[PDB]
Amino acid sequence: DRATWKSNYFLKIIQLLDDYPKCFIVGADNVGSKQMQQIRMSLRGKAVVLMGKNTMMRKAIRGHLENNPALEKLLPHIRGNVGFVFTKEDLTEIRDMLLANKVPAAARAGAIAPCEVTVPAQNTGLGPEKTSFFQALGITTKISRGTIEILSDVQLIKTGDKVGASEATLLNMLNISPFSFGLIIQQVFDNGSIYNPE
Amino acid sequence: IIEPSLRQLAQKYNCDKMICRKCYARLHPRAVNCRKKKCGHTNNLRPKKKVK
Amino acid sequence: MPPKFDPNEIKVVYLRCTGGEVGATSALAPKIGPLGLSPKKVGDDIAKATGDWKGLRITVKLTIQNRQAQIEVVPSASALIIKALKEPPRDRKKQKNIKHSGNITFDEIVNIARQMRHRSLARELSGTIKEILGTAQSVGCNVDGRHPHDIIDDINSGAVECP
Amino acid sequence: MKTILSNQTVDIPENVDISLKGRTVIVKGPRGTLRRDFNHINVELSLLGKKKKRLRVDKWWGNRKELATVRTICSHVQNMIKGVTLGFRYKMRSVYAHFPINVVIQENGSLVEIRNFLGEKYIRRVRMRPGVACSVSQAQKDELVLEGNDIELVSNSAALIQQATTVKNKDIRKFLDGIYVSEKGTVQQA
RNA sequence: UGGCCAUGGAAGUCGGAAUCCGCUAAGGAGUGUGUAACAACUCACCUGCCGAAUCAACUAGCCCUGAAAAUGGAUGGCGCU
Ligand SMILES: [Mg+2]
Ligand SMILES: [Zn+2]
Repeated sequence: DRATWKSNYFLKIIQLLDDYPKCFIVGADNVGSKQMQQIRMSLRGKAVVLMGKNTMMRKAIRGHLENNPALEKLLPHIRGNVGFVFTKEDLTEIRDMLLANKVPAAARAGAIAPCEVTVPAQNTGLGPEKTSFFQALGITTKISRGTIEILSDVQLIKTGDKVGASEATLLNMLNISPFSFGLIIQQVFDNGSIYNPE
Repeated sequence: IIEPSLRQLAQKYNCDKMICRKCYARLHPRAVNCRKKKCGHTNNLRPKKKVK
Repeated sequence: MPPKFDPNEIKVVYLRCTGGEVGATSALAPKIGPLGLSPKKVGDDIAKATGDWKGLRITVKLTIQNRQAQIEVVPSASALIIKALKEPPRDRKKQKNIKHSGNITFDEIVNIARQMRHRSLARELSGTIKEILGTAQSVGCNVDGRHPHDIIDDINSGAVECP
Repeated sequence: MKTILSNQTVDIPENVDISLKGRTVIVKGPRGTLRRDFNHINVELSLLGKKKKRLRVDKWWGNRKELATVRTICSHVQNMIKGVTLGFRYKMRSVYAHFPINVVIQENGSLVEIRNFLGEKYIRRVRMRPGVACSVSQAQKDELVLEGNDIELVSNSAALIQQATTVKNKDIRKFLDGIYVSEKGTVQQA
């Protein structure tokens, strides 16, 4: 194990490179197995998704094989948490399909905020429970007959702001999930030419 | 009653510990061996039992 | 169903499993049953009627409540349908030694099993599904007097017929 | 066995100036001096570089437990440098399920009375190690701030109030009370 | 995939016969926590950072634990690193 498998992994990546002349480098990021399965089910017919390591630092060996240049441009961009998407359809269409899929995934306590997150005026869906968790920071909440109702549309977290722990937990209890993303596109490979999501 | 993050901070100091099976020494939770020369750095350790 | 007692439509589903016969120990209704207008003894009788004459060696019970009328169905599990297609039927009370005979062939019968799978598996068609259901069998032991393991590798059938 | 030589370097920053009378480092900068003696560690505290940029610590013919000191001297000088530049700031939050541990500093930082711990009539007076200065913080309700240059003295003084507030003859898993160190940061970050 | 035996409940988890395939980058028909039972949590394969050795299982030397007695006490004594 892990000598024959390592050789089998080299055979997987080279065959995918030989089959498809176009690859889409996608950042994995905070991602679930459930997400990856959903993406597999959506992109089943056309594309083939892969997730690699520093044996993707091995496109060099494909470029060595009595043929290819152009794969030399792709070596610096295999950094961070990276996985590939091999495919033959198109480039701008596939970019739109990747952007369109995505997933919610609830608040990460500590990380940055991508958009201006809000709390709409609505009931929590509980009995006479702790209103003190909501009112600790600066939110107007009443016990309007049993249910804890928020009485105003207020912005908690703004763009480029750090998400606190107590406010993250309250958003998770409310089922408000603007944070996270799913997966991001950093760079592209299209028959030799490189693009930067443009 | 008591703020949760504040609680877990005081747990860290009181309850997130290893205990020696020979000498009952209270030890840091990463511990593989005991401190105590009295029990010869036993290595028979157990976790401190959590309050239910 | 939220505030007091109201059916706006009620096509409510919940998943019970196991149900060869009535069952003395039951555990069918309560919790989910009575609140929602489905009773207990009548619901058990309806559950017996659907899961009667096959399967009597364990079954699955999705219960779609139409206000007061439950629609029990038998959604297929792989090992259940293998045990249904065994050497039937010595149902209950000897029995006893035990339910693991497991020499009942099924070559082209499992083709129907891979077809009846609710898509699932993230497959590249039956070629891989044949390998899965040929090993799901804890009891059966594959064709005539074969093993499961590595005979699966050399399949020469039903690649294009199962879609 | 006897390792023919070991060493390390401690890159002092251009703000600080360190000086060594033999084996007795004295480190001075923004906040103040911090002397420390190592007569008891047995090493060659060379100091090299124009602009006096790095402190080197050889250790010749060391065995395993003698070579264990090399890094700990190097590290102690690192803290000494940090103390001089940034200065240490230990923060400790009070915790209770009832009796809200009433703290009050006294002379300057020196004294720390710790009243009403667990509903006890005994008022704990806790002095601070010379240099360290306690202060009751704002922007956080039940929380102290110990600041000072010499880390050793700070963390000791933190412990002093941590063990002061201890529970005897009770289930300490149940009774989680006292003033515990929450955070070991600096007076200024840069 | 409420897999099978076990219904008293074990859908990975009081126990035991089993014990493979898919997706696979890859996850045991499951190390535990805990559950009536789940859930929820926790325990490979791979990356990001950092920057050369790292780690396991035995084995035998000194040292230490194991190592409790009654008048005050005996490597002969003083002492000795
Ligand atoms: Mg008591
Ligand atoms: Zn011990």
